[PDB]
Amino acid sequence: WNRKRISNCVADYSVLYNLAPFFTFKCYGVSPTKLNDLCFTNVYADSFVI
Amino acid sequence: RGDEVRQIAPGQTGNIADYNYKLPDDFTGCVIAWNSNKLDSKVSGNYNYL
Amino acid sequence: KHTPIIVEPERDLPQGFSALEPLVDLPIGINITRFQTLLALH
Repeated sequence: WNRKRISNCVADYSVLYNLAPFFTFKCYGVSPTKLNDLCFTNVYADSFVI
Repeated sequence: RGDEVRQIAPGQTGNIADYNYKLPDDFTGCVIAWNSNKLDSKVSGNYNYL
Repeated sequence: KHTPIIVEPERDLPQGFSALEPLVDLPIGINITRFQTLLALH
């Protein structure tokens, strides 16, 4: 487990969308393209191999 | 490029849609796409598409 | 919640009413099933 409490950031999902290697992308609860219009109290990021 | 042909759809938002070509909200019609390496790929790379 | 209490009977709670307020939230996110107190010893 490598959960990261990301803080002191701007959620610049534009450059994340510009990121090339990451291919598959989906969201649940919100539309996939709405990430750029969201604010978060805390950011919980997890990385795994599936 | 292939991985973002999913981007071009009504109501969707993306770089190509934001800056190049996007469908109207009330659009009706059809979309077709297919592979083109046999006719457009080039050794050492092409440069006619910008 | 914190309070000073003085009462004559012992081994019984002081009847009445109280309240609590939010203090701390933590993102730890772990399956916890047990706990134990921590005392100072000498």
